[PDB]
Amino acid sequence: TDSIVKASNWRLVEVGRVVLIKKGQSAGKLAAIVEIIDQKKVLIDGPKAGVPRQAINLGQVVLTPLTFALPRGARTATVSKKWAAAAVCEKWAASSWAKKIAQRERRAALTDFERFQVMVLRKQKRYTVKKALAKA
Amino acid sequence: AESHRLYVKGKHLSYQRSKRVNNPNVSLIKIEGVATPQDAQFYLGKRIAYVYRASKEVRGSKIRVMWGKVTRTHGNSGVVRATFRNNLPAKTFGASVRIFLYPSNI
Amino acid sequence: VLKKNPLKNKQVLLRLNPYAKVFAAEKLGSKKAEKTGTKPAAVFTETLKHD
Amino acid sequence: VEPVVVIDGKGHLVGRLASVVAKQLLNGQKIVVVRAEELNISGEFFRNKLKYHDFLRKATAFNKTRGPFHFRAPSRIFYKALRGMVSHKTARGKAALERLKVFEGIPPPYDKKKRVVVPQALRVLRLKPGRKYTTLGKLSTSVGWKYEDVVAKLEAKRKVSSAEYYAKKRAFTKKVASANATAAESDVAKQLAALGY
Amino acid sequence: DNTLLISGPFKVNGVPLRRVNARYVIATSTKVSVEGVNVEKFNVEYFAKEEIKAERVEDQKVVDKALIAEIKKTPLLKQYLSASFSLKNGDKPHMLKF
Amino acid sequence: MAHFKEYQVIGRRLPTESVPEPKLFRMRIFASNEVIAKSRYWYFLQKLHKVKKASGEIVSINQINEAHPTKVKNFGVWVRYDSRSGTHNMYKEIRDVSRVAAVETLYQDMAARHRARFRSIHILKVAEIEKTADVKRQYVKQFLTKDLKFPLPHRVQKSTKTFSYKRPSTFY
RNA sequence: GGCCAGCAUCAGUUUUGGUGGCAGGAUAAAUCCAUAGGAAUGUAGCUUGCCUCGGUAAGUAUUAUAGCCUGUG
RNA sequence: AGAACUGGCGAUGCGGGAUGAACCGAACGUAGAGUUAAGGUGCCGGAAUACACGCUCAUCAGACACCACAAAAGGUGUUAG
RNA sequence: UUUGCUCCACACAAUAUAGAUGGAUACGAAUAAGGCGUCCUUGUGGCGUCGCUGAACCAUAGCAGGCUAGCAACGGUGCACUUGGCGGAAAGGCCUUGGGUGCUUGCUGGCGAAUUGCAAUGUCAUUUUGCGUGGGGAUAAAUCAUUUGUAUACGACUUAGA
Repeated sequence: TDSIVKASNWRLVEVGRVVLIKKGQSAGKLAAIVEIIDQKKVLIDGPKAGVPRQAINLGQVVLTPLTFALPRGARTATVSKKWAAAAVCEKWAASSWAKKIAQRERRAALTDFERFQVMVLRKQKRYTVKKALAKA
Repeated sequence: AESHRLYVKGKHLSYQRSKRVNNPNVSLIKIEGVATPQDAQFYLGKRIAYVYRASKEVRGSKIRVMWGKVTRTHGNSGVVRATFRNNLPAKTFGASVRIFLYPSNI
Repeated sequence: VLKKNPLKNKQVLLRLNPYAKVFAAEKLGSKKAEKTGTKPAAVFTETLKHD
Repeated sequence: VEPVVVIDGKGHLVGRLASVVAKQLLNGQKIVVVRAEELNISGEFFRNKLKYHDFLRKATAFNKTRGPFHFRAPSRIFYKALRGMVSHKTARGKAALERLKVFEGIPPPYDKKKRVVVPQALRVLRLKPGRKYTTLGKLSTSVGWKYEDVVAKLEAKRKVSSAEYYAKKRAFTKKVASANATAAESDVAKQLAALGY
Repeated sequence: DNTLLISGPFKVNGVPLRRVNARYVIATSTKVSVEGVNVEKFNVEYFAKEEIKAERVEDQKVVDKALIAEIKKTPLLKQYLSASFSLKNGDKPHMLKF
Repeated sequence: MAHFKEYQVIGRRLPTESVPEPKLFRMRIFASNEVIAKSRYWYFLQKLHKVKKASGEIVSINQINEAHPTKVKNFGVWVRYDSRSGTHNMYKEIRDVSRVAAVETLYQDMAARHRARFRSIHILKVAEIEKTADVKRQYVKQFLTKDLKFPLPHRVQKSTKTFSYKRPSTFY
């Protein structure tokens, strides 16, 4: 007989856990937790993204589901080496989170001419969808 | 097309006022979509027009227009200060108002 | 009949203080200093980082 | 942004939602509040029952019929909190109150329309996990509201009808996504993806 | 006279050679090479009040041919120039790139 | 009183004819600016030596920066405070990244848990804890465990709109 | 030639941004690089004892198939 | 009730303390613009349902000087020492 | 009480406004958890995927949007009808059948715009009432007075009388 209990997976605050800065000067760059100061402050390092090593509050960052093996208290040179070895910036770009993020600056960078072209293209696509939907 | 709007909709909140004293010469306008004073900096100097309906036929139309302009920001939530050629009747607290894109700086 | 403030009106800034034109020539406010670099003694560094 | 905004009162705080609505009403936005019987109040049930009893005993001595009226319905209890947040004795404050409609449950046509919530007023987003809260429907019944079972019977019937509507909508949405997925791999699909669409 | 000389072209959207103020104009990012046009003939005294005068009609036809030749180079520009600009629901001009 | 900085201040006890070249006392002062740092320096010499601002001068004031501003340490701090009844001595340990930041949170913690204002707190000593298991407070011991992972089983993310079209989810 | 406005170039007062060149501190401190020493919330290895051919468990071992700290430059 | 020094009210509006002759700010020709004082920025109400560290759950919580009251003594309530 | 009363299509007028100017776009429930897809022994199931805001989605090109020529599709959409069903909490709305007709920017064209002269909301709502054309329908009561006393200071109340 089964003894099923739901797991309810959570993003743990841990050494090696990759963060995403949402408030501050970075505002969208990737960093990794190096050492845990207390329940609300952590030490992060974003050397590939350009984030200086600093003590940040947990309310200014959002944890990502990416995790890589990083020693506790590893310096900037050590963090940057394990970051490229695990290819953190490649796994992040393949996630739907970054593809949803990268989509929204692309729409914000649309010119007035490009906004007209999107209108035309969506009208051609809507013709094919309506034809396919009305025959099934 | 379906929409011919070249303006942004605003709302007349109240006059510039203290707790118990108001100044009708300056009106507070809330522009939709704006929530920061930095975004409100774009709308500085833009022309404001209040469209209302009258009863007596004036010039072949029952619509009279009161013009104004955005002078400065107000607060931290994107509210802007406005001074019109003639002060708003103070019965339009919450009435829709039109902010145009000219004079444009883009 | 009207006071024109210097530091924003250059014509008044040239009426008073005729050296202001010379001040803009060598620019007189971004002058690079001579590169020193003699180092403080050990007793200053030990005192600064003392417990 | 909308002609009429319909707010679902379930899971909200009576005070933090009223202050949000009172500001929207003064700005000229029509507000309709549904399901006022599922509003939440911070503090245990015995706290709020004692507070209402303190309010209940406040009445004019020489004529009880002209004193403070202690309304028992959940819609009017939320209205009383909202009424004191608006200068209702002026012409401007009276016009703001005619832009507001509060109901128990979800009434007709506002049942066929979209309902929204106020993020800064949800009980789950403001209260610490462990704090005790009271339901407005249960509190109203304990002070003299006699329509809790009628609303609960009508609400249960409404959810059955709305579940059948969602099954048709969910099945139609899956058919739409199949045609939109077939719309991919084409020239117009790849050009749209280059422009962020 | 601190104003701008503009053209639709008249064949595309019906805006002839006209004079407008620079403060009532939003400049976009789309660029068309104007280095094939004889604009130097037109001046402030050209637009003198003194129906539509006949001579200015052929000046409109001699200028638009030098633009529609390059309009056809970039795709969908001719249809773009014949469509009116408007603000939709949710559009925020303080972040709209023009 | 603000975002602190660490200063070193040297007084001199201005020379008389009888006694030239005095002893040049030195202290480390936590303050926001140099004006308060010099004021706090004279306040403590008036509690230790027969000297005041009129009888002495400030030889030098230098700002002390952290040697390793980006390495998490454990700080053992001794304080003496004035309460509503009397004077008491405390020892507390704060896990932070610098001496200045650890002092800043202590003033917040002292005011929160004991209602002690800045004027009623004396910083006796801020010392580093070199070794593990020399930390005596349990709320610092928790973060020194091996392979420490902790979740946040609630997510109140802030919103910017008065109305949202979906119910929020606190998954994390 | 009134009255009411628009734009441009100015003056006075002021508000809000972008950006450049320099001067100071321990001639920032760090990071970084080099070197020496050291420790465990002890890495690989070794060894021991349980075990669904391997995963753990405590001893050894100061950089190795992880790293860190301190001093100096 | 009776003195000492000074500042005020009386003779004084204005902004603030919901409200008040004395308190805080600041004293007043008629206007415009800009900046602040004291006090405030959930709504009434103009202004951040700002940020940061903690403390508190009260079957009569608490919420701001003058100010419109509370004590001795107690609590394996909880926090820090 | 001098062809009055009411309803629908429309025409001319006035009156009125707390404020239309792309679209109020419908599961429920949990939050120390769920949505969706799929499989399965249909479960408090397995697996996959998603969130981190609506910054979305649908709609949106033409004289405020003309005149016409085709191509490719058998769709999209508006309107007047029509078929059937559901909805009583304030239903007064929703879904759907059949054809008719108009438009289509899904694609390729041909003409028309100007002089409103450098900006002046540039009129585009529905609200009631009035008044005339003409397409249907309907053919009463109450009060005073008189009377009654289950009522009553007076009004009121309760009754009666072709």
